[PDB]
Amino acid sequence: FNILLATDSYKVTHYKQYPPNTSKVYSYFECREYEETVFYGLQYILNKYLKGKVVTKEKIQEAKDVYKEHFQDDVFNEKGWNYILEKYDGHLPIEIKAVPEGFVIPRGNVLFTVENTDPECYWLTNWIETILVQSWYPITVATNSREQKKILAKYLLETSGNLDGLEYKLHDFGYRGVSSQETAGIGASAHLVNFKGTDTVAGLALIKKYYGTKDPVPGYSVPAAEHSTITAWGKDHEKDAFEHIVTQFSSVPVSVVSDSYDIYNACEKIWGEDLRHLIVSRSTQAPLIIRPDSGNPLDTVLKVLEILGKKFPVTENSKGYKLLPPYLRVIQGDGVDINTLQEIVEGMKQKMWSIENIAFGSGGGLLQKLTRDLLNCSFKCSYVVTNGLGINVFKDPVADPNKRSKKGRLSLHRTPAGNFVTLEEGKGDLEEYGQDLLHTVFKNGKVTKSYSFDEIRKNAQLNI
Amino acid sequence: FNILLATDSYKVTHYKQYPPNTSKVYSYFECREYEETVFYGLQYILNKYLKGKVVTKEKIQEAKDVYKEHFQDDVFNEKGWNYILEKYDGHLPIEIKAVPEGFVIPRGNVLFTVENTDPECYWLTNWIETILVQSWYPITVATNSREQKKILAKYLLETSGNLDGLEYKLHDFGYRGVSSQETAGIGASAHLVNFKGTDTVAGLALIKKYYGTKDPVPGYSVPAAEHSTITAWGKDHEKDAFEHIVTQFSSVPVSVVSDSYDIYNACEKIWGEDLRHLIVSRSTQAPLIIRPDSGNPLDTVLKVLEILGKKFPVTENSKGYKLLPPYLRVIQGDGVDINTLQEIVEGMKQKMWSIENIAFGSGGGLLQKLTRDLLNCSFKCSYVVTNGLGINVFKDPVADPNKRSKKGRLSLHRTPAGNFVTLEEGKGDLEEYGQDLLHTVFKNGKVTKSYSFDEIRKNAQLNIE
Ligand SMILES: CC(C)C(=O)N1CCC(c2ccc(NC(=O)n3cc4ccncc4c3)cc2)CC1
Ligand SMILES: CC(C)C(=O)N1CCC(c2ccc(NC(=O)n3cc4ccncc4c3)cc2)CC1
Repeated sequence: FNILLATDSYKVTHYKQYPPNTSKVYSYFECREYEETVFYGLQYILNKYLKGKVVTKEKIQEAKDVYKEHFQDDVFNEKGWNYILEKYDGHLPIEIKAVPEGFVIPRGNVLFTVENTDPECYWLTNWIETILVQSWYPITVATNSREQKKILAKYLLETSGNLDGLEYKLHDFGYRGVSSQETAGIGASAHLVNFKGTDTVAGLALIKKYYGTKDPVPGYSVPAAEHSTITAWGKDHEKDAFEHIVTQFSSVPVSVVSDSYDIYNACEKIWGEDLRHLIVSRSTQAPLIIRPDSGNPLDTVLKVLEILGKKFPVTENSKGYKLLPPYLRVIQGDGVDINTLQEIVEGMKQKMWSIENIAFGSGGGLLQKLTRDLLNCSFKCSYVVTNGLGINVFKDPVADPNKRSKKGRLSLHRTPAGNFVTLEEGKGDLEEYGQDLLHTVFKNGKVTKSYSFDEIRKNAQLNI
Repeated sequence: FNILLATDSYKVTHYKQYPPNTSKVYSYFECREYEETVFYGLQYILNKYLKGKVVTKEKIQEAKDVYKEHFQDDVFNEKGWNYILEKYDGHLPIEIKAVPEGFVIPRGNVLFTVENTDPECYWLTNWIETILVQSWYPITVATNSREQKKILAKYLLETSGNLDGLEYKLHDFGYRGVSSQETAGIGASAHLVNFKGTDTVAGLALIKKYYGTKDPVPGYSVPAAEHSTITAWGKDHEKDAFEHIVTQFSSVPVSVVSDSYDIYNACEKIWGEDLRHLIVSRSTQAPLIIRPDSGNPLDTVLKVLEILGKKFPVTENSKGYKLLPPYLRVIQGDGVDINTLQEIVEGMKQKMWSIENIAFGSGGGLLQKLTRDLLNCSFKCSYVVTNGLGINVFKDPVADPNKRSKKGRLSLHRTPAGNFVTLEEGKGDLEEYGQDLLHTVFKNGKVTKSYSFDEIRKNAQLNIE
């Protein structure tokens, strides 16, 4: 990895565009204007890409040769990069202050600030915008996953007496549906801020390396079938496949995809009749989890529950909701996103089925179908010092007041009512709102403050 | 990187689930029935993750330790992985056949197939499904980028009579808007299959390392401002900022973001009056490229062109469309996706503005706002050998006929009319169609066939002339 080649091309030309004699460029990140966001992922970026010796003579030469061909011109700041290499042993003279990871903050607040610590490196602040703005992704995955946790908690509380098993109710199925191996690890780790169930193995190693947990692993899974393991037996042998799989995993929970040919026949005739003796004999710690994977998600879930309810002994909870026996559960892992999850739990509640009967698997909906526009994650310059005079800088486009940015030196505070406020124009210097909530997390090539994954999870907890 | 830890967790348990006495598991990838897709990205995956010694005693031990805690159980095929390590020096006994990269294939056709070459490794075919299915991303980016090139080509030909500059008309602005550094490189490389303009520097190194070009670089850019380089001068000094920047880059094209405070004032009064003398003196090879970045994308483009048309000399080309002077152009780099791109070029055509006046910059629309669902990229088992007997396997869910998968051994052929057909149930073995278009690209840990990036670009070319 070469940080000199890890920016938007036009940033290579910016050192020539700032006002002459600029000694300081100060910038910030916010989720402009999903009312609250989970701040997560900056520590990964700081450790993997920004800390230590990130500049070498070879990296400078490599960048110089690439940019000369890419621009068909010599515009690369070889002198500027050589200065960092010689003066600081290739360590970045930058200071980053950030809100603690896992913190849940309302939209429109400063989340982190960046500034150069050497006047010669005024151009460095925004060079690293590209790599830091990629924080949008773990922030957005963690926020969207926590918003789904709120729906699940609300319905699980209403339909049962409690929140038992909430941490396992939304399982990450997103490994194949993301854009890369690196994205799979980042996104799966962001989902693990809120839940404990994942099939995206890449998330485990990232948490272990960059954050750390008291427990050996941050996420868990159970044995499960896929269409190839059912269909490989042949169309007329679906029962044989099911019998083999549940006998192989007789003492652990086992998820079995049941829609290869006819989900309704599989539930009523195969599970409900032919193999019923192998299911009713299972332990409460080893249920069969039936997996539909096609059709209208709500209609399919309700019909599967009706079928199972007529074949297996159903009880009524203390809240008056129907409950399958403890050796039998369902997982809906097709077409699940925050909208369909809400439609399904509401549809189940209206048909008097407890949410303890169901779990959800989400792939693309959880990890891929997200963009930087969802939370309006943005990085902007708010303060510069030119000719030794500090000026409050901002954009304010005529046609879009939503794109207006903050002015001057920023700080995050607690209001008298305990809410959050971002003070602009260095107003935090007046001791009216107490102490700034942002902490220095990076300074001059070193990570100065870090958080464990257990601390992040505690910070990200729901009030409920 | 550890391939034993690079699969969906449940795949760790599948070796115990397949029918006993299974010696072959054969699977395929298709973009299930954007009528045609660009096949691109498999070569990256083969080289980075699948080739050579991918199994070591240390990787087996690390996997075993993680899975014991992840499952709270000892389900992990240690014998199976040790076998590959001992018999094959950790090289995968898999054969992958694929259509050549850059090939444009209608939907619902086999694009690649995977099978184990050793009977003991029947479980390995689908172990690597997760890693191979990630090819959905470069295929989708390249396809969606090509569909935008079709729109631009149609409108550029209609309003100007030629395709000059088409390859620089859609610039990649997506580096910050993607989910990771790895995604940035893959996605940027996929867009470069169709165009030559990028700011996502990451794509250059990926192409150089995994594909290669005769030219020193596959993508190009020009100097451009950002809001920080304009706003840093202060609100009352936007004209000074503009003046400094166009003077610094007087001999090359320069893009200047002009909406920091009031895009319309910047166009009419700053560029159009105060600094007009610095614009009209510029070379045809060094235009000023005005960049709006807010407001309704179509209304803004149209209003910017109407302002510039009243401040600068406008000509009428041979097609009857208005053309700004050659030293002045516009780039719309906000809210651009395939739908808004079509809306802007149609809107411009209705107002009699040539498409030679505009370029587009696309970020999230080009590289992030895409999912595996767009082309229904899917990997499924179609053939198995159990007790020495080959059986055609498939799924066919009652509630969704669109999720039905293909049966048996597959092959891809040219039809007599020059279209494509996927033959199922090993029917390709009859010599009724020409040669199978799928070629072996990987076998037993070796990449057996590679394509250069120049070959991929040629294969992905549009028909237009
Ligand atoms: C009370 C209990 C039964 C409960 O609610 N639990 C919550 C749910 C939990 C669970 C259920 C299923 C799966 N895996 C699958 O169904 N797979 C993994 C996949 C990955 C990718 N594509 C498809 C997949 C199918 C894992 C954990 C068991 C405990
Ligand atoms: C006829 C000529 C003028 C033409 O059509 N060309 C096609 C367009 C080409 C070009 C125009 C602009 C930019 N870059 C920018 O505007 N930047 C890069 C960014 C990256 C991320 N975010 C915001 C950005 C703003 C690069 C190349 C010049 C030649």
